[PDB]
Parts: sequence; C-alpha cells; structure tokens
Amino acid sequence: GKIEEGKLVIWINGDKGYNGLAEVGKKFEKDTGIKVTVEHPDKLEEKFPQVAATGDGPDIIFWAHDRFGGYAQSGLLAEITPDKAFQDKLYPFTWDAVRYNGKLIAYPIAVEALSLIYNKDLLPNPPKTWEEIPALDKELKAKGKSALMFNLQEPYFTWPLIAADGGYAFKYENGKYDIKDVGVDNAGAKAGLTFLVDLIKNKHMNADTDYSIAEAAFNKGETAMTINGPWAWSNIDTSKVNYGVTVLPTFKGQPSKPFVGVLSAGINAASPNKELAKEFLENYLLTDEGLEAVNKDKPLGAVALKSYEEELAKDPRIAATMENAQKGEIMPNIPQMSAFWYAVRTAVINAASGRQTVDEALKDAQTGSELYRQSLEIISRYLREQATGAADTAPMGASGATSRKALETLRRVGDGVQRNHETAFQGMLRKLDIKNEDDVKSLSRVMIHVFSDGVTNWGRIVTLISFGAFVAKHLKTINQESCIEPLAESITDVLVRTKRDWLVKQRGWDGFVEFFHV
Ligand SMILES: CO[C@H]1/C=C/C[C@H](C)[C@@H](C)S(=O)(=O)NC(=O)c2ccc3c(c2)N(C[C@@H]2CCO[C@H]21)C[C@@]1(CCCc2cc(Cl)ccc21)CO3
Ligand SMILES: OC[C@H]1O[C@H](O[C@H]2[C@H](O)[C@@H](O)[C@@H](O)O[C@@H]2CO)[C@H](O)[C@@H](O)[C@@H]1O
Repeated sequence: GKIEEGKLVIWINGDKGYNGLAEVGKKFEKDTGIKVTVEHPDKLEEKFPQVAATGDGPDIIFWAHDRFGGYAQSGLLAEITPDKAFQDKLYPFTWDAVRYNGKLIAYPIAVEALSLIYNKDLLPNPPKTWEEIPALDKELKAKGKSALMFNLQEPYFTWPLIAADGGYAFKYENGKYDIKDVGVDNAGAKAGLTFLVDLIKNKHMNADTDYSIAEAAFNKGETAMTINGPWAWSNIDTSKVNYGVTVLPTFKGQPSKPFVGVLSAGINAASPNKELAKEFLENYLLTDEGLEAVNKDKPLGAVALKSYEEELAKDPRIAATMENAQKGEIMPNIPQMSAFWYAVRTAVINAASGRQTVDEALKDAQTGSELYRQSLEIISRYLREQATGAADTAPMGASGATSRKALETLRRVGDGVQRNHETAFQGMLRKLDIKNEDDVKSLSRVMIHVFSDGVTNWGRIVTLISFGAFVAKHLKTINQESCIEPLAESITDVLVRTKRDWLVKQRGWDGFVEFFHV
C-alpha cells in the first residue's frame, strides 16, 4: 500500500505512555493542522518489517534500539540528520545506540533497564542475592505471600540472571563485537538458567507467569518482589503499594546484567511525511514539555534529553535504573538480534516448562543464534571459490570443523547438481538476465517464491546454494565480481529466515554433513 500524505501515524508498544504521546500529537496538530494518530498494535516489532517492506506501515515506529539495525539493513528506515545544535541536546551514548553502519537511523528517547521492585511492607530490606530467595519464599509462603513474580515469557526479564555468571549474546572486546562468538550455551548461561528452572521445580515460581500475572500479583500485594522497567511504575503508584526500586540481586557473587535498551523513534523509509516526522520528533517530542507529557503517562526511564534528565536524575528510582544499567550492557543493534531473542525466548520457555532440559534448550539456542553467520561463511566461501577457481585462505573461525566439513560436502553434492542440471541452470540464468547489483537485489523475491514455497529438505537447500554458485560464476565472467558477496548475503537471508525452525531441528550444518555422509 501507500502511506497517506499529510498526516502522521505512529506505532509504540502498549506498555509505554501512548496517551501522553497522543497529547504531544494534539499539540502538533494545533500548530500545523496535521492529525497525529498513535497506535499500539500487538507484536508491532514483528509487524513493522513485514508491512514496511511493502511500502506500508506507520510514519514513525518506537521500539528499543536493538531492533533498528535489522530494519535499517532491510532499507526500512530513513537516515536521521539532526543539526549539531539538536544533537548536542542529547547524551552522546544515546546517539551511539541508534548508529548503524556509520549513519543515524532513529532518534533516541530514553534509557531503559530492569530493576528489582519490592514491597517495603512485606520486605523492608530486599535480598542482595538470588540464592537467598528460596528461603525468603519459604518465610513468605507461611504468611500467605510469595517472594518473587516476573514475566517468564519474554527473555528480556530472565537475561540478567543468565548473563550474571558468564552468559553473553555476542562477545564484546577491544571496542568490538565478535559476532562469530556467541555465549548462550556456556557454563555461566547454564548456571543462571538452571537456577531459574530450580526456582520453578521447587515451586517458588510458576512457568506460566507472564507480564499481566506478575503485575497483578505485585500490585495486589500478593508477591513481595517483581522485575520490571520504569514503564511499570505508574500502575504501581495507582495500586498504592509501598514500593522501592533497587539493584537486581547478585548470582554467584556477580551482578545481574540487564540488557539495556534505548527507546528510539525511527522514520519509515516509505513515508511521504518525513519532514513532518522530523519536526514532530525534534521540536515537539524531544523537548522538556513533550517528554514530560509521555513520562507522566508511563515513566520513560533516564531520558536522552540532557535538560529534562537533569530534573529526573534526582529520583531514586531513576538512580536505581541507572545503577542496574551500568552493571549490564547496551544491547547490540546488529540484524542478528531478532534471531538471538527468538532463540533465547524458546530456550527459556522450554526449559521452564520441562519440554527440554537446560542443556538441550541452550544448545538449540546457540545453534539458532549462530545460524546466520555460519550459513554465510559456508555459502559465501562456496560462491566465491566457484566463481574464481581459488579457495579462501582465511581461517574458518568459530565452529570451524562444521564449516569446513559443510563446505567439503557442498563441493561434492553441489558440483554434482550443477553438472547434472547444467541445462536447467543455464536456462534459468538466461531467463533471469542478471546484469548488475540492482538485478541481484531483485532475486530475493524470486528465491522466496521458488525455494521457500516447496518441500523442506537438504536437497532443495543444495539447489538454492548451487544455483547461487552458478550465478556467481556468471557475475565473475561479466566483471560483476562485486555482486557476489551481496548475492551470498541474500541467499543466506532467505535460507535462515524461511527455514530457521527446520534448520535448528537438524542441528544446523552438522545435520547437513551427516545427511550427505558417504
Ligand atoms: C525446474 O527448474 C529448476 C531446477 C530444479 C532442479 C532441482 C535439482 C530440483 C529437482 S530440487 O532439488 O527440488 N530443487 C528445486 O527445485 C529448487 C530449489 C531451490 C531453488 C530453485 C530450485 N531454483 C529454480 C531452479 C534453478 C534452475 O532451474 C530451476 C532457483 C532459485 C529460483 C530462481 C532464482 C534463484 C536465484 C538464486 Cl541466486 C538461487 C536460487 C534461485 C531458488 O532456489
Ligand atoms: O524479550 C525479548 C525482547 O526484549 C526487549 O524488549 C523489551 C523492550 O526493550 C522494553 O521496552 C519493554 O517493552 O519490554 C520488552 C520485553 O517484553 C527487546 O527490545 C526486544 O527486541 C526483544 O524481543
């Protein structure tokens, strides 16, 4: 579809201050005559990339910054170009959160971190350690209360415990991510998730607890503690619970490490209202008055706007938010975050329910989180060596035996396919008439149509990749060798997005190697 010119449609999550945001919209309308519609659809972070890819969706999307790199990589976001005067009004680290491939892709709004929230009438002093919670629950159960309830359906809430003893998403060293180094199934991650599963086994928590259930229990005074972000404080205020906000408990003597989000506002690349969107965000929302309107509805956390943050920083709840943030880590914004979160979501739910053991659950999560990078390594190497006649001398890196053996297998089976099906391959090549980088960009749709709509098996995956090598050879011969790595990226994207679940179920590329073992 087509986004309508002369209005603004905004999407924001239903846990945020969307009524406050709508008030800012009304102020904008009063000056400009432009109606601002604020919506909070379910699963908006999944809906956005689907609808925006067709030139549809909201003019402005609000989410934590972690999702925005994927959106930017997909061409769904307009580049943000504020002047120096405006940029200087926000904290530099918040702009860093919304930078992707050297470009600003959103406006930062506020810094969010989970804290421990406790009922002072039940628990005058909160526990300093996770390890003491079982004994505390026993004391409280005898009085008809429980120690702790929080959302076990979203891995955002369990991550601080998984990370505490050494779990990590993507390793960060010497000022850089090693995207090849994933820390989801190490001893530290296992210890944290085992502690969570044991809480459930011992009836201190219930696997089915979600956001609404935990919120209701805390706000009714039934449970002594919860884990939540600043947005939750409004409903607690309304409940009149005598609450405190504090540092998360330690695990094995180490801080809980929340993944820190920067609520950010991106402009849809398909919007015909980009100038209106920039005006709204810079001159209405990111002002003391604008942020106050949203914050009074549901608190934002530590806002990006320096002038207003100076007022808010005096609040002990914000001090606690920032203490927890400093103990955690700013989320990456790399496109692979979506897959990481899906993988860990499934692991936590399956481990909590008993569907998988902790070891089984985190193994699958590691495979899911590594899948893009490993698939690209294999596919890129095969395409490039096929096109040039010479292999890549670079070390395979992480999980290198699997990558090496997969590439060996692919050489054997993929060369066979190209030989036996040379006629069909040559015919399809000529039909597609691939001349340049723009023509390569058009293949994704065709690949999804032909590949993804068909039986899922390793044979069809070999055809996908082998035909890719056939195209790569063609690109080299016509002096378009620069198109090969984009092509490999495109093939990988199609494969891992459309066959994610199946691939993880096969043990990924180890399954491929076993399937074609001579
Ligand atoms: C009938 O004519 C097809 C040949 C089939 C022989 C094959 C052995 C079957 C018996 S099979 O094993 O069942 N596999 C598939 O049918 C199959 C799986 C994946 C595919 C395809 C087929 N494609 C159509 C093929 C290619 C040769 O003739 C078609 C290519 C594909 C769509 C075009 C654009 C494009 C661009 C890039 Cl870079 C990469 C891939 C593509 C998508 O990937
Ligand atoms: O649970 C995975 C989930 O975590 C984060 O989402 C948070 C969000 O940042 C908060 O603003 C608040 O709305 O709670 C969400 C968790 O339910 C990531 O930002 C998100 O991408 C990820 O899927």
